[PDB]
Amino acid sequence: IRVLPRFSADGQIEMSLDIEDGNDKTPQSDTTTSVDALPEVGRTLISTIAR
Amino acid sequence: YVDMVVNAATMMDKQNDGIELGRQKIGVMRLNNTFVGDRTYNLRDQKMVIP
Repeated sequence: IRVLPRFSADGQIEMSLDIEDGNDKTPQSDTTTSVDALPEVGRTLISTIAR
Repeated sequence: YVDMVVNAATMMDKQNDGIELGRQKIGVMRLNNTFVGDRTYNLRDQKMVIP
């Protein structure tokens, strides 16, 4: 997370936001026997501003 | 009388001429709804900047 916050007189907070999340791509986990794999989330990038 | 008056007046006039009367002032103004500085966003691989 990378962020920059701002106070607005209306009692609102504005943030510039960069968010990056995920898990490491692992071809090496070749095993079939682990069908109980640790859950595959994606990889995601977002950048935006919100208030 | 006339001569004294005219002389005194004309000397007074050039004496007071060093008086400086024009002056500068500082006004402070807070923005409530936007970032003051020149604003950078990062796209997936690139920064881009707005005046």
